[PDB]
Amino acid sequence: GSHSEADNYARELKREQEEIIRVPDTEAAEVAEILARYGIEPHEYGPVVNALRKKPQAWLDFMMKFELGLEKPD
Amino acid sequence: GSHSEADNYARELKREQEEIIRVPDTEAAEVAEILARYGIEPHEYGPVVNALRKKPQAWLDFMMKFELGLEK
Ligand SMILES: [Fe+2]
Ligand SMILES: [Fe+2]
Ligand SMILES: [Zn+2]
Ligand SMILES: [Zn+2]
Ligand SMILES: [Zn+2]
Ligand SMILES: [Zn+2]
Ligand SMILES: [Zn+2]
Ligand SMILES: [Zn+2]
Ligand SMILES: [Zn+2]
Repeated sequence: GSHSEADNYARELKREQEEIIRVPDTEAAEVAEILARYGIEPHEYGPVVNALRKKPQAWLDFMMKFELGLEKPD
Repeated sequence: GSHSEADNYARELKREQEEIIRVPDTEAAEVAEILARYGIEPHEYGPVVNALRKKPQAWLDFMMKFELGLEK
């Protein structure tokens, strides 16, 4: 009918947290790749990546926005 | 008549570029506040903000994607 199953946001959010847990080193590389697109260098974004890694909740929301182009609702 | 998807981006690109030229420091603050949203501390996001300022087109692209949600 009209849809009420856990939306693309709920699903992607599930996916993205499991990746962060299982292959953090791959998701770190994803952040480097995103920031490098804007001419930023490792010495500049190295500390940003390393900060996000220490903060699983922050990291999840960052990946939702910068990788998947999805905002946290409200 | 027509309202091109190209035209709206060029409209939005013009406006944003004019900001960057007239009020760069205000535009820099926009980046800092988006990064700081995700618990990245000034000592960590500062050089990224400083890196975008030195690459104006990258800076512009970064606003266009992450402030306005648009792509090329
Ligand atoms: Fe990711
Ligand atoms: Fe802006
Ligand atoms: Zn239906
Ligand atoms: Zn349907
Ligand atoms: Zn993923
Ligand atoms: Zn991934
Ligand atoms: Zn018309
Ligand atoms: Zn019209
Ligand atoms: Zn602005």
